[PDB]
Amino acid sequence: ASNFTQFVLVDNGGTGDVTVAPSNFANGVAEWISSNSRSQAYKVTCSVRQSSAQNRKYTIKVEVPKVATQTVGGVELPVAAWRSYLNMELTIPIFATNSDCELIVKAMQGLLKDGNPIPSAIAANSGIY
Amino acid sequence: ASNFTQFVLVDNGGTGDVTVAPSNFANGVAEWISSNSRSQAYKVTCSVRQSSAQNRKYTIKVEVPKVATQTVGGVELPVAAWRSYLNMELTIPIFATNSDCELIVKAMQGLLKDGNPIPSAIAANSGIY
Amino acid sequence: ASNFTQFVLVDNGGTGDVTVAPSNFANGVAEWISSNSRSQAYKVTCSVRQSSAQNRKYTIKVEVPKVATQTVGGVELPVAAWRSYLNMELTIPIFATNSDCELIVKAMQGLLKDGNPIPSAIAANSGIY
Amino acid sequence: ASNFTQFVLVDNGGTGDVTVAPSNFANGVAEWISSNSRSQAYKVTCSVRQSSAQNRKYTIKVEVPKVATQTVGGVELPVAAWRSYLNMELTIPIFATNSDCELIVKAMQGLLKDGNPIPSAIAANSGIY
Amino acid sequence: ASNFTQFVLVDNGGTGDVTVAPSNFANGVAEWISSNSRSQAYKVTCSVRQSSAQNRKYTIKVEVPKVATQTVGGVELPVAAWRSYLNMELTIPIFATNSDCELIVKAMQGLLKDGNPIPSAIAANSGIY
Amino acid sequence: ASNFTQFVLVDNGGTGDVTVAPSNFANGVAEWISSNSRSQAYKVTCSVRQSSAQNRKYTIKVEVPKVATQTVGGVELPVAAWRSYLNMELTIPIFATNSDCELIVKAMQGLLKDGNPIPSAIAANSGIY
Repeated sequence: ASNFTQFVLVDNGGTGDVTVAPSNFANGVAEWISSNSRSQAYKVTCSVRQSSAQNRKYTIKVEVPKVATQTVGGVELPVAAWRSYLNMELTIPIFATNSDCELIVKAMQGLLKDGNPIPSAIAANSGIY
Repeated sequence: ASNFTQFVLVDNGGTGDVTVAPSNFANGVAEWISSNSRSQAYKVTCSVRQSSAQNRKYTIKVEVPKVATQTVGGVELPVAAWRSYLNMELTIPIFATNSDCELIVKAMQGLLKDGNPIPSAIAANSGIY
Repeated sequence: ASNFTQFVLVDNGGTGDVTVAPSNFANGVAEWISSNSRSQAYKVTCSVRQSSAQNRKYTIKVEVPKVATQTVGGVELPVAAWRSYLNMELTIPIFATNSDCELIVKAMQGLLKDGNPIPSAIAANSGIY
Repeated sequence: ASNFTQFVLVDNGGTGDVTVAPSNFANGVAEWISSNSRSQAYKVTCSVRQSSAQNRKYTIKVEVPKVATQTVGGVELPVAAWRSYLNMELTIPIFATNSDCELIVKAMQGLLKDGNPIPSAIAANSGIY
Repeated sequence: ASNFTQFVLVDNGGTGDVTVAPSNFANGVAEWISSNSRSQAYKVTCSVRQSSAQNRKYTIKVEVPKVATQTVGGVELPVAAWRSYLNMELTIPIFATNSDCELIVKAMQGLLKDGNPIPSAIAANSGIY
Repeated sequence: ASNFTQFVLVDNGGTGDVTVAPSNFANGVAEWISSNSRSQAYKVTCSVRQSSAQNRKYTIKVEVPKVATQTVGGVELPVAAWRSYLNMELTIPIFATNSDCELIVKAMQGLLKDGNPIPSAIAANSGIY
């Protein structure tokens, strides 16, 4: 392998897709950013570490820009009104095989699949009802 | 509507799919568990809260068990050998439009799409490199 | 989806049926109340909690009023002359599958079925003999 | 005449029906037990007492076992892997006529009737939602 | 019944009406919001509780956006310059029948009817004179 | 003008309508009471105050009595068996235009229109569900 490569973060069906590319590897933390100012960029970082004697942990973080009414290349303050932050932590016991790990990835793909409760709630600015 | 519906958490192509159904809404925490003894069930919970004056925060958790049968005191009990835990928090500014919110959902879907860096590392007990 | 809906508590053929409707779900205690004066209403509450490491416990309560009018100083109010209080607690180990729980439910329906010892004793102001 | 007789606790069509038979009536506590090993038997007890000046109170209890075999040192015994414990108390004022008691009984049968909220929650290892 | 449904909050005669739809039910508090960002949304919430031994209380809250000079989807600060808050508390004695309650609703409909003092004062940025 | 005029608080279709008339403006609190002994009258009060440098707050109260005749000391007195109290506060920013204010009035009128969720729950001694 060598998985540290560019990938499509937001798939808008070929036209206006957001591609994110490797931008930093300081300390083993892989970083990927879109082609924007760092204030308006889509950013992804990922690292693994053995959290304890029985677990390995993946720390994945994603920053997404508020796009509606955005001024490209502009200075938009406060920073907090213009950015969403996603923080994921995946704890996996050292006994998990590649197969066990593949199933965990499917559980994550299903949780966020289109039409399911969680992504529908988020996209509609809602909770569960 | 009522977005509090069942969904398939793990899609094993119509056969051995893991579907999860609504099971509790006590204390404002929506819960969904699979059809199993509570000792072996998959569990998904979601709650939203106005974390600050200008934010809303969704807390989502998924538990994927590794089921086993354990002999305790000479008797067999349905049990989970271990569990994998996903904990996610998503903070969204109150200024985010529904289309701004659909953007966050797609980003999360693209992040875990098969073939992309992150779900590839996880499924292979590997880090990003 | 919801099971927090109205239902017929007392079935009197299809007329004079007592229907209890959702009223409040504060702190994990679901409450249902019949219509008209809250003072003469039937009441049902239900909650579940993990009573211990291996047990989940339901606490169900029902109140059946003896509907009456109170006249004091010529001012009459709709009241309940008195009430019966049913308090039940059901402890179920976390090892119980859905099948096991369905059996527990049949055991409860069988206990109270018409003609059986217990519902006959109650219905006739009696004990066992 | 007697109401201290055997009855079907669990009706499974006409076969696999669990029948509970009188066993002991010491100190005002009537007891019923199913056949075979007392260790794997169902148990029902019932008593009535004048709880206070105006109230009579019934204390009914039911135990549903999880039938299993215990093997220790090669010696196997018929045991109950675990048990659910139903404990109910019904308080009825001495002013209740037979008609009033019959209504109380219908209220109890209605609460547990198939399809209603409570028996559905229990049968599915759930709470209210 | 099942009254938790979408309704027209602001009737502008079919064209440009504001519809508000169910968006949250955490803790028994029903919420309805319009299709906007949460900062610019019309929001309604409602809950009932027995406030004391003799009263039931409804807590209804409504948030209305300042529409003149509004930038749809924009970040408008301070939040307080752009929102009106309505807070209603209805205390009803447990003796109130459905009929008594219907009259209370009429008293509320009359108080706010078009052309009456209170709604005229509010709409004209005035007090009473 | 002078918006301090009488109006019909409860419209019972021209017959048994409850009209309320101006009765006091002492201390800047406009008051309106129905044609009854002060012990049995409906009462409506309204006051506006510049609650903050940038807000104005209207405080409105309505009292709906349940009239009765009570025998005190062997003598009959016109009395109110009980009273229902509505307390509303509406905070409006000083930046709100008259059309912004007409928007708040319509929202309040739509909220209580017959058939909508809230006035339906209230009139039925029910919560929202």
